[PDB]
Amino acid sequence: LRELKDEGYLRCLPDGNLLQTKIHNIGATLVGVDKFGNKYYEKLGDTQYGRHRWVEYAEKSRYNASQVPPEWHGWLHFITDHTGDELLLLKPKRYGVEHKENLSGEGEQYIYHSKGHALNPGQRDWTRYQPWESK
Amino acid sequence: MSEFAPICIYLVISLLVSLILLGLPFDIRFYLVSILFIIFDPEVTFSFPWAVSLNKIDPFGSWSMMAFLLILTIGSLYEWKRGALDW
Amino acid sequence: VSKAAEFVISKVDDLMNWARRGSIWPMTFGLACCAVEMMHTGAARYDLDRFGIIFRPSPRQSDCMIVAGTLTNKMAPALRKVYDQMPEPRWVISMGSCANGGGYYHYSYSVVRGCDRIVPVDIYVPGCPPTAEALLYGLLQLQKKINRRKDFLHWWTK
Amino acid sequence: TKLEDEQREQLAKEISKDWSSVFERSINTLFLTEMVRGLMLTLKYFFETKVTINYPFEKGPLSPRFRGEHALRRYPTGEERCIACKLCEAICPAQAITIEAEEREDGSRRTTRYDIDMTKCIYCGFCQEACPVDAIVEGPNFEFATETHEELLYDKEKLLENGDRWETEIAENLRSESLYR
Amino acid sequence: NLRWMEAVLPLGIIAGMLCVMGNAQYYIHKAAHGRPKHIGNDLWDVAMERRDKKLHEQAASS
Amino acid sequence: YIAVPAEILGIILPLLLGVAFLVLAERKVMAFVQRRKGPDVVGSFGLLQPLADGLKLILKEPISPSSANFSLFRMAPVATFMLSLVAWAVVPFDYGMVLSDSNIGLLYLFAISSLGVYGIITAGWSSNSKYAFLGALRSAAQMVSYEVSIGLILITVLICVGSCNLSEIVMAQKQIWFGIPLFPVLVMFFISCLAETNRAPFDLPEAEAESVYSSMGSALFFLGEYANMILMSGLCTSLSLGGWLPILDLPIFKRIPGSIWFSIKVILFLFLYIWVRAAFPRYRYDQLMGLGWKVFLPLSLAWVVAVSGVSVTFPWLP
Amino acid sequence: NFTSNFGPAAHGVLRSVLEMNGEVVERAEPHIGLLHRGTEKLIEYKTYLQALPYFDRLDYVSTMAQEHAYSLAVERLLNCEVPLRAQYIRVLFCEITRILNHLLALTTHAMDVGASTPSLWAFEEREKLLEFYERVSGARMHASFIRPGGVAQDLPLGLCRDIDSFTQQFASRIDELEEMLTGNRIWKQRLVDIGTVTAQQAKDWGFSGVMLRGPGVCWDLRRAAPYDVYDQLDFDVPVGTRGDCYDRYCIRIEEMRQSMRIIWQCPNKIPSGMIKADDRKLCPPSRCRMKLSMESSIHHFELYTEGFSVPAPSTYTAVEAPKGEFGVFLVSNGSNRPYRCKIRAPGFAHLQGLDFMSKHHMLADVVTIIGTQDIVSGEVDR
Ligand code: SF4
Ligand code: SF4
Ligand code: SF4
Repeated sequence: LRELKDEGYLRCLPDGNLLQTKIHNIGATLVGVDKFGNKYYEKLGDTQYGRHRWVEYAEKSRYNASQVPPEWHGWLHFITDHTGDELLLLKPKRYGVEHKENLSGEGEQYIYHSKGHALNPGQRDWTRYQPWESK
Repeated sequence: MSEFAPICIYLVISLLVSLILLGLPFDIRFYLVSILFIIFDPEVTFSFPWAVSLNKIDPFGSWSMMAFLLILTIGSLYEWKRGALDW
Repeated sequence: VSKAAEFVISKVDDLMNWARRGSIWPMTFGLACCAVEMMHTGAARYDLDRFGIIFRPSPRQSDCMIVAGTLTNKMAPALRKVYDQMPEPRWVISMGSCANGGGYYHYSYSVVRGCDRIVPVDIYVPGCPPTAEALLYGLLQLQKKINRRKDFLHWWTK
Repeated sequence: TKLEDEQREQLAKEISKDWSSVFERSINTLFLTEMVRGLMLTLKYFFETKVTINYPFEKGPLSPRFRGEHALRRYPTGEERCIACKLCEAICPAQAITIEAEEREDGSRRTTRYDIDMTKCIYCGFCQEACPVDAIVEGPNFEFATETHEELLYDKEKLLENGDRWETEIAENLRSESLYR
Repeated sequence: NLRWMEAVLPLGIIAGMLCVMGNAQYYIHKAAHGRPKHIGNDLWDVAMERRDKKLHEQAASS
Repeated sequence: YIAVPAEILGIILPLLLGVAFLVLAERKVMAFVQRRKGPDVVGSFGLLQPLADGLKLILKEPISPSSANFSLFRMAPVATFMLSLVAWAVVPFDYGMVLSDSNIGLLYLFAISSLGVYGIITAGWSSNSKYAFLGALRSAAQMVSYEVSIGLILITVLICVGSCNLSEIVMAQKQIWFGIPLFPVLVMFFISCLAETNRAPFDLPEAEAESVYSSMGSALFFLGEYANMILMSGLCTSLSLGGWLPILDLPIFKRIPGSIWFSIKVILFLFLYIWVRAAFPRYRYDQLMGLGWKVFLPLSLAWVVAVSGVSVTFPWLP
Repeated sequence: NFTSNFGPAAHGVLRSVLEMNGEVVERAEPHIGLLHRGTEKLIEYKTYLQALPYFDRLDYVSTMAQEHAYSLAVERLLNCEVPLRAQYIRVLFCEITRILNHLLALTTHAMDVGASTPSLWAFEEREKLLEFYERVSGARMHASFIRPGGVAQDLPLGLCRDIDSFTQQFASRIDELEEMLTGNRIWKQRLVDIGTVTAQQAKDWGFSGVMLRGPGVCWDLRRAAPYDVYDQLDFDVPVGTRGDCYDRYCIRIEEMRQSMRIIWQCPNKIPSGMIKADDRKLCPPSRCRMKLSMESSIHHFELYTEGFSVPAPSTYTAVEAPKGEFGVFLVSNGSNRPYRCKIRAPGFAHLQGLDFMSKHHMLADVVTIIGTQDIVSGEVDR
């Protein structure tokens, strides 16, 4: 009881949204679970058109959008009703970068910079010539 | 009496709580409307005693009060046709 | 550090930040079409009041300023005078693509190349116009910024 | 204004034909029936369900023909697609692209610098139409709301290359638009 | 289907408060004099209260 | 000796809790009317929204005004606050569950309304700019006109029942609710209560002030306005709908504490306030004062005459 | 006479200055430069296919009638016919745009006057229509979808079914809104006889659209100069009897209903065929041809580098936008850049209107007049 109540249930009391999603869940079914741990549900039926596919982020305190991987992002925004597991069966090989949410606030190094910005360890130089540079 | 003592203690306590809440973060139209109010407000003042005692006065009371109302109503009619309450 | 007192300080900062993030009050600056989309954000679909957000018109009691649209050399002084008249804790959200970085008319006279030059923008947003989802996500990013705002600790160490 | 006096008379001489009409209109304007009708409609909508999409958990509907955070795809072999035609830069209506190329060592031509200062890049779409190899594309991602202008000045192709983190999703869209585009 | 109850609920709190508000003073007075308040005390009842209190104290002392 | 301050505290604090949750429920129910949810993030159901707004307005960096900076600017909001609360003094929540049985309660309520008018006018003029002063004059005129209408309505309900203290009135209603026979009188009294606090269709003074200043000062002012709102609702249900009396008089209703009935009636009237707010456009100022001085004064006076007449011909008058 | 200022809902950025007398607006005058960009200068230092988004940006409520007008101007100057399916879908979306603009203007007017629930219901409907946009092509607003010679991409499948569903539910929604406002004594007494305009001074001050059609004179470009398929699309064209706010409002609702009639007449006649051209010298070739044939690549390259060249003459082209006669004046010469493209948005006429027709009223009536004029400073200033 108290285990899951602390895991992903009692946070709703001061979080609000989680309560609405728990209600949508008691109405819901299950359609997917993604490596970031998060659960995608679909309460298809007489509900509505805008709200019958949604996601519980499985990060109860600091849940933020863009945590969804691309495949489930598609399936969630209704662009294509192909499930995340199918698009991940596709999943281009020979390259690729794992997902990473839009940090943009957790220090510049988790954040990033151009090739001329002083905080970037690169710090290129733009001259389009060379000096004479005697020994 | 002995009820306006609770009233005034309420007054001072409300003063205290309001000060506490305060300290935590640390033309002719208007004139004629006012005159018409000063004239119709004693109307309510006089209607108050007339209201409570319409059982120890027979239709004589009702008729005297209606005559008063009629005089002030002709006053209101003269007010209206002059358009002073037009805005 | 009196580890107990540091824990009490952390909790006080948590409470303060939670209040300031859950009662945020913006202030619209509806220059151009983004205002429309901003209204769509404040509309029924992606409701804003649900996040405790009320478009207070008078700039003497607002918290954020949402520059939604396109600045103009004629309009910069008015925007700066409005920004100055706000209380201390302030934030600025640059909606649209010309309120931040000039955008399209960037290459034209009589346009300020981005409201960053006049007020110190806090979080911008991308868009042309930003989808109401994008604006709401911007405001949630502002919540995530104001959430790492340990302030009482700074005063206890200053 | 003499006619208005004449018009106001006929307009009163017309609706006040019989006694039933005047009585009906009078208690109509005196018992606020239109007020009551409006109130009842409002109360119905109150009892009815809502829309309130509840954003951070169930986002809104989109379409594969969407425009958003740009990306540079690459072939299945890992080989880059862009070939430095300069067509995207030429058709840019906002001139929000800078591109500078050079012959590589192995022989093929590629881009030494490619950047799109995202702000100045209004999201119009012409990019994904000028490209003869589908190099640049607009993936359906609109959540990128950084807190410093420099980010929205997407870097010299590097972050643009990282658009390949959507390479699956984007791919889907392209398939569904190969038919009619 | 009880979506409307989300709106009355805040309003409902008011009800509580008001009730509580009233009850508070009531019970306070009930402990400050030994019996609930009396609405409309004419002079007769005040004289009777004084006389009853004095008589009962005389009986208790004796 | 010490019981009285305890009662006063128990009257004051719950009123502030209730008025905070009043503005919260206001936003919520107007939202539900407009096909949307209200504040639903901070609390479990948005319940922690007013607390959060209060904490924000507390931690907000204050700004002291520059206009008669003492004893005339930092006093008038406190004046209107004190007036609203001291009105809240004499209201019956149950049999004997009052604070003071002031035997002339009605005159008391009427006087306190007029003193609230004083509060708003001095708070308006205490500022520097003059457009706020014109707005203050406008609001004063509106308030006082609809006060004279409220006065005549009070005279009607008083004619129907001899005494003045409110408990006697609610007994008179314990026979049969005065809202039933004098339904148009109730409608007029409710419209006058709407115009008295400038809430639903009569807002052009405030709308113009918003079209053309201390944080805690504005908070105190809005608090006074909404508290006066709850007060008007309360006396409306205390002298035109029964006042802690069960309906249909069946001994299953008599298990409800009575105090619950009063809360249910006042919450219903609050909901009606908020409902009629979000359904109608606003009057102008001209038409506002015109209706005040042309439509409600004559109707109220005629109603006084008519009820006195009907209740003086038959032996129905106590 | 006081000298009051007015710098305010979010009904645009505008600076009214008012010589006042008591509660009478003896003389109102707007300052308008407060949102300027140099759209004409930019267009010139720009092109045709590159300058289409500018027209998309002008009058940012009705976001497609502008591109429709610019495309008509270029075609007229260029002699480039357009296929029937292109014409039909183009009219379909022009009418959807008219409905969009009418919802926004009407219910923002209702908010200025004081109502709010009509605003929110209309904004839900606007969400539906913007979803139609972003499904067909591009973002919600600012869909650069009407190029010279037809459209950019064909429309998807099922869009017509969704159009029909929206048509039915939207007839019902207009009925609800009209029941909510038309007849409410507050609204009637707040709107009627506020801002009368005799047809003489209407034609003098050069009004257009609903404004010109408010008081009497019955003249809209769809019936007078029927640029596009509009003939086969018979409709009604309502006309007001006494030009004022209430009659302009009723005109707006009847225009909504007529636009619904048109939006249904199209998906019953839409002639499934080609779109946008038959010459890969004014319209670029599609992807399969561009990547398989040879001359298709040459033409795509030249057409996305230098665009098409239009000949020497200069023209004027007008379109019945939701506001009024949106005009475009092209002075193109030879080369591919439009020499001196001049805009004629109805904002100028409507603001000078405000000036003269806002006399002897009160400030609430000034707000009402702005509402009924349905101004967009974007297009009034550009
Ligand atoms: S794309 Fe930018 S400049 Fe254009 S209307 Fe939008 S916010 Fe304004
Ligand atoms: S058109 Fe395509 S490959 Fe060619 S230069 Fe541009 S993105 Fe690069
Ligand atoms: S999307 Fe348009 S504005 Fe952005 S660079 Fe590409 S072609 Fe230009």
